[PDB]
Amino acid sequence: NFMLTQSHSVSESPGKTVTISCTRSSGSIASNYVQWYQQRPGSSPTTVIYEDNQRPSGVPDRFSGSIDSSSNSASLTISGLKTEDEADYYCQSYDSSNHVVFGGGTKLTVL
Amino acid sequence: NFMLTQSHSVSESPGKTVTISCTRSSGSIASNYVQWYQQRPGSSPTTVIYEDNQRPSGVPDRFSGSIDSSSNSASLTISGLKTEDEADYYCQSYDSSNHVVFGGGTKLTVL
Ligand code: NA
Repeated sequence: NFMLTQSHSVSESPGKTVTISCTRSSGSIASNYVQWYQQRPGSSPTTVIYEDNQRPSGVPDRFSGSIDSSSNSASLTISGLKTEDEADYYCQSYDSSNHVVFGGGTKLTVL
Repeated sequence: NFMLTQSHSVSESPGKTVTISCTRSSGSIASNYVQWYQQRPGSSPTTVIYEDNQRPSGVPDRFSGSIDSSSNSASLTISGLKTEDEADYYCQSYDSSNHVVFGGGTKLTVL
């Protein structure tokens, strides 16, 4: 139905803030919930954001999700970058038949 | 919700058949659809099985999914193993709030 195009891999110093973006290619980004997963090297994906901006229990408030209707994108912002945040991040949403669509992933390196 | 516990990583020769399993920790495996994703080295997850046993277009019939209610498990079988099948494989399902639950992943190494 569409693809989710994520922003380029980024490097950032500890304590800083980084924002990763996820652009839906057709149809409104606001038409289906966006989730964000963190996948640390060698590990499995875990939710950091679901329903656009909800944090699961145990995910700290340094993580926040947003939706920008004008750019048809979703964004994940991580402030207070810790070296434990070094991971590949994936945005994910659903098409009309409720099939999962994954973004292509963004690598975050903590300098 | 529940956890999905995957079978151990496996190495197998080309042309052989491999089965990876995924056991749901509580509740009924059959109560929510199970999806399997292939994650090739350095790439994003792509669906190989959805809705327990459905292949997306372009996924070869070497891949098949099944559910075993008596062991509360799902299985992904890959016949005629190919070098291109070398990947981490993740099972995935949903809880009654529709929250996504991922398995911890199983690495398939093709010898
Ligand atoms: Na948020």
